[PDB]
Order: sequence, then structure tokens, then C-alpha cells
Amino acid sequence: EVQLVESGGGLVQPGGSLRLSCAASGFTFSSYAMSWVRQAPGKGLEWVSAISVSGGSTYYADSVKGRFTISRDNSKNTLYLQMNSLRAEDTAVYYCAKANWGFFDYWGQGTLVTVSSASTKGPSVFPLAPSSKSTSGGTAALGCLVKDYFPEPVTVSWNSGALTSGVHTFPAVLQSSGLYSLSSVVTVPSSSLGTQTYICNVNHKPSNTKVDKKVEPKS
Amino acid sequence: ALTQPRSVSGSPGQSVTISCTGTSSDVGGYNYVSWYQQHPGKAPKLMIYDVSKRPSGVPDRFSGSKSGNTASLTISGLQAEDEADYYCSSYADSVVFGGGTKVTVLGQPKAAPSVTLFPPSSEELQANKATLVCLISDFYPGAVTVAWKADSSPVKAGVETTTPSKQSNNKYAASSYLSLTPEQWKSHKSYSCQVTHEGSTVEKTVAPT
Amino acid sequence: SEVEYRAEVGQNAYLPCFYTPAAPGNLVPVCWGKGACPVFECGNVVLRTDERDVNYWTSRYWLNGDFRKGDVSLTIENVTLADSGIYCCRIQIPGIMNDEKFNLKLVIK
Repeated sequence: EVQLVESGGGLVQPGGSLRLSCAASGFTFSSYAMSWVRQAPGKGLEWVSAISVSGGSTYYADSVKGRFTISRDNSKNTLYLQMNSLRAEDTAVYYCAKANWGFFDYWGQGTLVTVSSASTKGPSVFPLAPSSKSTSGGTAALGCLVKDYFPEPVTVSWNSGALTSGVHTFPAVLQSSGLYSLSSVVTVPSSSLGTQTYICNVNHKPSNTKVDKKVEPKS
Repeated sequence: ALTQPRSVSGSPGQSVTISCTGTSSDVGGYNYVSWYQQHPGKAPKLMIYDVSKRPSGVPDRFSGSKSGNTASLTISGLQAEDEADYYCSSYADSVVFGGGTKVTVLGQPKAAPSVTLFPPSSEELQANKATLVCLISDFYPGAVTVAWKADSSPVKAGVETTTPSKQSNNKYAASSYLSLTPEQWKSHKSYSCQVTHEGSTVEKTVAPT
Repeated sequence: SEVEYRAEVGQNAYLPCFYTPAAPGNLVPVCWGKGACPVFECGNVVLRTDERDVNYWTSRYWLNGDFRKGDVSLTIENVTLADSGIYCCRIQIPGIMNDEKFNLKLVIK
């Protein structure tokens, strides 16, 4: 029932600016202090900033003091983080949390903020055509190669979300080129091939890339 | 300001305990210590707050204590689920976090990896490129060695392999991609992906024909 | 500091807390809680005010002074030995890390 939804993250140039929002539901937001906690990829937790119940007093980590400004809109049940003069060190997943008197009971599924002099790159999607080479029984494995994209994330769905069972979207590889690449596979009945159509729906929001690849068996 | 052990490991059913060492101004003269659990692609979970206070929905088997400057989270009777990253926090003067502790539940049965090798698509080759996709899944322990081979000869160049990522079911999944030219792909009789796990190699082969 | 505030079981405890508003009418949010002042807000809150009036209240714990004039002293009525301990009075002076944290020792006998 308690929900926190972070929005506003993406790719910013070093020195740039970005505004994060957090929509609160399921509780009396008006009566709890709130904060932002960040996590650099594959690293630990670091508290960023907090705001008093009233909104009148704000508290910040030395790393962000002067550059970031936390604010709340009790009428819109929203928490904001204005990040200015950004640096690569600020690249992290920014979680919005219900801070009580220093502890975070409720957290949202964070927003990724990527600070790089690099520019976004949409992926090239290729069909990974079926063969039951590695599958026991009357199942065949087919998929999608989502090649060279930046930054994370990419979202793969199958048959517009209608196909859910047997899907495995693999974690992306970070190639030497600085670009990510991932694969999504689905294990389907071998008998259905030839009638049942399989399409992967790749979405890279950072570059406005929407791709729908029909993966068919080759000759 | 807060130091935790990098890893603690125990067998299922064991009582296990994570320490959190701070100063007399952090953990010492204050009852303001929290503990968070974090599984793979999830946000942290408040396990204990105010040293010992346990939120609703946190199992009885998680207990919090403090002696002097060393707060301790004790997981009584370990379960496979309990395999996560654990961070302690002090919130007396500022919000500080420990380095985290990887709790490893030892008893767990070995699962050999399942390999699926895909050759380059006709689509990719028409775009003058080639990628061999080796997908490794459901293996425990979470450690593999991927070795690519063109016919019999080994291939070092073009290989990009992920670190094994802990799936939902405590098992692991990895992927290796071999970047080739269409010329290199068509020039060899076959290409092999060899995954070695707990001293046992699983090989999958693809051929340009 | 050796500073204590005393009460016998049954009496009302009187813990003092004060601020001076920057201008007449400009109240600063204040909170009271059982236990020393943490990073922010109050540990185990019993009372809270904003820039207007009292937003969170609990029975036995009252601001019976002129809180509108900066007298945010607390009154804990009918005390038990359980009430003994440190109490936080946080004067939330507006702005970036400006808060006045007051730890007050209550001793019940």
C-alpha cells in the first residue's frame, strides 16, 4: 500500500543540472521527514539529503552541500531534489525514502542518474532465431540481441507483454567500448513454431528507441 | 565512520552475527542504529531500527543489539533467503552507513550451468558484423570460467563476459559475447563456448553452415 | 551538563525549552521526543508544531506556555518511573542545518 515513485533521472553532461521527483502515496506524507539516498553502481549506500516534516529545515551530506536542494510539496504529496553542478561521482541510483528520525522504512525503486561527457546511443536489435540445441523436451529457445547502447536501462517485453512465462532478460555486458549489450530469451513450444509469432519489444528511453523485432526460424 | 566485515558465511540453521564498529559519538552514547537488507536488483529493506526495534514484516530471527561502540545484527537460524547484502547505519549526528556485509548461506546444492549458444543472425551479417551469444544460467556456486574456441584454436580477442549475477532463486546467470567479423565467422568450421564450473566443463558448438 | 529536571511519581514534569522568533508571529517548527536528538526530527515523537500551530500531539504531553512567543516548554502530566530519561526539544530554525537541539534529563522517583 505504501508507494514512492522516483522520476527525473537520466543522462546529464558533467556540470549540468537535473530535477528528481518522488510521488508519495499510502501514508500521511505531511507528517514524515523525507530523504534521498544514493547508490553508485555495484557500490554501497550514501545518504544525500533530508527535509523536515514542515519542509522548513533541510539537511545535506558534505559531498552534495551547495549543489543539491531538497524541497517538498505537501499539497501534491511530492518530494524534489534539484541537482546542479553535477559530477561523475554523482552517477548513482537515487532512492527516495521515508526518513523518520534517521531511518528509512519505505523506499521507492530508484531512478538512475548517469553523469558522463558521453552521449546516448540507441541499441541495434537482432533476432536470435530458434533451435532446441540446449532445451530438453518440446521447447525451443529464441531471443533478441540488444547490441551497443548507452546508458542503462533497456526494457524487453515479448508479444507486447502477453508472453511472460519462460522469458529471461539477461543482465547487460559492459563492453570495452563503454557500451552495453544484453540478450532476452524465451523458451517456447517447438510445435507452436510455424503458427505462433514471437516479437520482442525493446525500449531504450534514454535515446527514444522503440524497436519491435519479429524472431522467426531461419532456413 | 562505520566498519562492517566484508563477508560473513554460515550453514543453514546456524546463528550468524554481523558487527558494526563506530565511534563513541556514532554507536556509543546513542541508541540510533539501523540495519538494512538488500537483495540483488532491489531497494534496501529496514530490518532493525533504534538498535533493537524490529518493524512489522521482519522475521523474529533478526535481532539487533549494541555493546559499547559495536552494534550487532544476529540472524538466528539462517535460511537460503537470507543471502543478501547487509548495511548498518548510525543516525545520531548525521546519516552514516557501513560498508556492507555479504551473508553467504553455505549448505546450498551445486547446480551445473545450462549453456545456450546462438550464432550471428542473418540480420547482423547483412550489417557487416557478427556476435556469438553464449548464455549461461542456473549455476551454484556463482563462479564460471568462459573460454571461446575457433575450431580447435583458442580465442582471446573479442570476448566480453559478465560477472555472474545472483538470480531470484539464489542461483547465478552469466553471458559471454564473442565479437567477430563475417569473414572470421565463415572462415572456420565451428565455434565453441566452454563454461567451466566446479571443475567441470560444458561445451556448446555452432557452425556457419 | 549535570542539569536535571525532577518529579515524584504522580506529579507533572516540567522540562523547559525556548526560542526567540525572528519577527513577532513567525513561529519556528518545534518537536519533542523521548530520547536524545537524532539526525533530524524527534526520536519517539510526543509533540510537534509547525509555522502555524501544533500538528502532532499526544495525551499527557502539552505545551502550556506561550508557544506563540517562543516558550515551547513541555508538561508531562501524571509521571511514572517509565517517564525517566532524556527528552529532545528540537527548535527547527529555518534553513540548511540551523536546528537548535536541546537534550533535557528527567528523573522520576
